[PDB]
Amino acid sequence: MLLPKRVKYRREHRGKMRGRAKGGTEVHFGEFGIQALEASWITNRQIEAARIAMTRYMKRGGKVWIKIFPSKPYTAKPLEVRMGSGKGAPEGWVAVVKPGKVLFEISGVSEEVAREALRLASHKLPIKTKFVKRE
Amino acid sequence: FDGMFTYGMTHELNEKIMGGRITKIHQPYKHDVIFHIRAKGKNQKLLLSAHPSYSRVHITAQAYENPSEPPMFCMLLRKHIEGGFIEKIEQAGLDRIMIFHIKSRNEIGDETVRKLYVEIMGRHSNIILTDAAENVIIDGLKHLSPSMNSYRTVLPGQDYKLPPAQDKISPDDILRHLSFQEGRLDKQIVDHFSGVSPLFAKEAVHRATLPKALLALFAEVKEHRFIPNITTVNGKEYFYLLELTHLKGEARRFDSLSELLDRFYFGKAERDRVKQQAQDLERFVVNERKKNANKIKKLEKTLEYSENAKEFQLYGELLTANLYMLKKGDKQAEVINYESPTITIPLNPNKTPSENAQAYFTKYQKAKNSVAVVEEQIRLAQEEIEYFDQLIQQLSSASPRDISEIREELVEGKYLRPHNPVLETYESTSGLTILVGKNNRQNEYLTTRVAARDDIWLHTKDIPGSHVVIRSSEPDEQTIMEAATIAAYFSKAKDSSSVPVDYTKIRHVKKPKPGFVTYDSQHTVFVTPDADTVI
RNA sequence: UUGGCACCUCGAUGUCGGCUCAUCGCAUCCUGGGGCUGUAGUCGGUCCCAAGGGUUGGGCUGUUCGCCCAUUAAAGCGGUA
RNA sequence: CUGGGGCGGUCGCCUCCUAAAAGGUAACGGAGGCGCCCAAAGGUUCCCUCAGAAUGGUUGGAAAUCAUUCGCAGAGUGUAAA
RNA sequence: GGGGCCUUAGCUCAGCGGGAGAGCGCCUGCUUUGCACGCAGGAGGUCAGCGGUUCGAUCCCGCUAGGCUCCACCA
Repeated sequence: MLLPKRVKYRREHRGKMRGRAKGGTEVHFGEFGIQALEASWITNRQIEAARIAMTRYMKRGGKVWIKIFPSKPYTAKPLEVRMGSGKGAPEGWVAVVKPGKVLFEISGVSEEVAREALRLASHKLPIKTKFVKRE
Repeated sequence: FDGMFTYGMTHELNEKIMGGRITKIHQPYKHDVIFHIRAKGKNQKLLLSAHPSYSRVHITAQAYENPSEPPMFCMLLRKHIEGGFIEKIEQAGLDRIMIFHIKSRNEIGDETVRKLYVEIMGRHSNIILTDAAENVIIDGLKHLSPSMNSYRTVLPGQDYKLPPAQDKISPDDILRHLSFQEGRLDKQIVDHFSGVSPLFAKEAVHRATLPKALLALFAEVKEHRFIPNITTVNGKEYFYLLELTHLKGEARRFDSLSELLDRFYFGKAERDRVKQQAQDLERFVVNERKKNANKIKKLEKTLEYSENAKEFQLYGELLTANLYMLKKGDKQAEVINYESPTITIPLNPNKTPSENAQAYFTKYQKAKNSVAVVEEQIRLAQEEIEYFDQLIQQLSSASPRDISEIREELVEGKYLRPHNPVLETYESTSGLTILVGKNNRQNEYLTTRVAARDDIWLHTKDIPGSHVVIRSSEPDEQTIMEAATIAAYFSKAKDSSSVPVDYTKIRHVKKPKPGFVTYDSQHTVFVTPDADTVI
């Protein structure tokens, strides 16, 4: 469960997703990447689920260069409650996206292994993506 | 056990120490109270204890200690007792309550008098400041809340009580009321007199009618000469005030109780930790040795029964051979061992000749694997047995540093749990120096860390001992004979001469596993010995 | 179902459960017909096509639900204020 | 006041973000502060300038003080924020 | 229904990544005019389970499980 250990404000305004990825849209710390075609709000539990998936398919698989960090928190009020009475309480964390953004690079392991590992990684996920590699 | 010894002490210190304003009180050690008193108008020392082994009032040797952090116990002492005058040094009759009439021209000027009963009871004694006018405890040591059956309690609010004393005579005399044919008599001394311990009792039984000897040896106590000794008789160290009654051992004459118990016991006291450990480990190497010897003969006992493999294995081979005269639906067979017995086997109808042949091979390899597993288990077990015997081989020569060293060896064996301390050496009778491999690890340090290769080495040939080396000294006739001799009389076979130690170049000295080393390519030298040359 | 909004109804929309009458759906409870099986058979398990018909009687509790006894081939799950 | 009421919470003032680059803009939105303080913490004249880091070196010590170069600036600016 | 605490020795519990331990209790021998013992020890262990963590986990992470404990308005 990726975390920021320290925060300024426990809470935020929620945010939006328009446009496209500023940077990190291409594999250059690793060899064989995966990138977005969409965007959403994402959990460290999900990304580490993919981690364990790929690293068990590969069993130590190479090296990654993860591109992201779940900086954003989100709240979740208690249950069967009405509106108002102040903002809800912080619940977990969130990792945000823009399309064209790369999430995981890979290196040290064969391209075909990469393809299938990231297949099993991708099928976890709510989004549409594709494989990439370095220029 | 009772207070004739204690009352002699009481009188011989009452002669001395009366006339004392209590000056200082010192205790870091848990139950060793150091006092200074203005006794005989002198700043005069004293030691006290009620430790569950140690209790004595001791015009002592060099005192140990000054805490600068005394217990709140000692602060109650400095509160009530310090500045206290010794009116008198009295016995509560004869049982071991040594009364101390503590007057005090205290910080006021009032003459606050109290008792300080010390129930000197050896192991479980109790120094008790009993407020005399009220007979109330104001600070005590041993509890019995009365959470269970017995009688009295510490608490400094608890009113003081005397534990129930017993029908002691406090002295032919036996013939009037009793009989000395009552039975075994030392137990009955214990039952019946206040001149008691079971040992002091039986020694009195040997001091041999008898009650004249009793009251006249008390008259010797009244002479108050009693040249003390510690009779080391079979290690029993009877600290006994006239020279030994009986059992005829030693007599270590301490002219002073000052040195009698402290410098002896304190000399023992560290060693008494060493002997706690040594005797725990005595009982425990005894255990683990006999323990696993039992469990492994038990392994063998359970083992001998079943093989159930090659029977039906060879017949599975037979059916594989005669795999063209078979039905799946038979029990019996017809057989030749290429030998020709014609066994008619069981063959399990509704199951094929193949199926039952390879099932015979299955049970074959199965019993094979089970028994081979159990036999490598038992091989581990036998190497473990002689590993106990090897541990013991070294242990019979082990010193207390080797006790700790083998406690480390058994952390290594996983069996125990408690810095360069390699090994030691001795003066050979031939004016040389022989390195004494005194343990497994001490042998590693004396041979594998210290000694040189192609040297003269030696180990006790099947005797419980330690190893030795004339390291980088090619042991000649004299040197090799002297080294083999030191081994031959340092082993547990020290009575057996001709200890045939194999010596040669240490280059061939094997090493393995772990602790599995050997001295091979070596010619044996049979030796006997004396002892004191080693030093 | 538990819930959120406060949108019709406060110049009135009777609210639980039960009886009688029911009746629509079917992700089927039994019965029809299938394929898979780690389905020997017999019983089974899984999934599919299938709503034509059918899907008990009582003790406890106001109850519902649930429990219990004995059945049945089975004693379904929802809607309709 | 109240996303029915009730409990609870708040009720006035100030700083910020929400606030959509003039300004303004609500919610039982998000966050912090006040019911003061200095008679020198003022007015004026004159003066020089930091925060930390490195080096070195008593007690000095990781850390007092210290020279030492680095050093718009990391400190200070009575007080929250800006 | 939700929140908080907790599962380690037969009992009570600490330990809180690189060695599973204190005491109560059972067993072993010491010995004890308080029958009180104490002594030394010894055995006695799924650190509740699963998963991840790490080079390795009682310990770090998440989940589940339970046990406890606190709090849960009007039709």
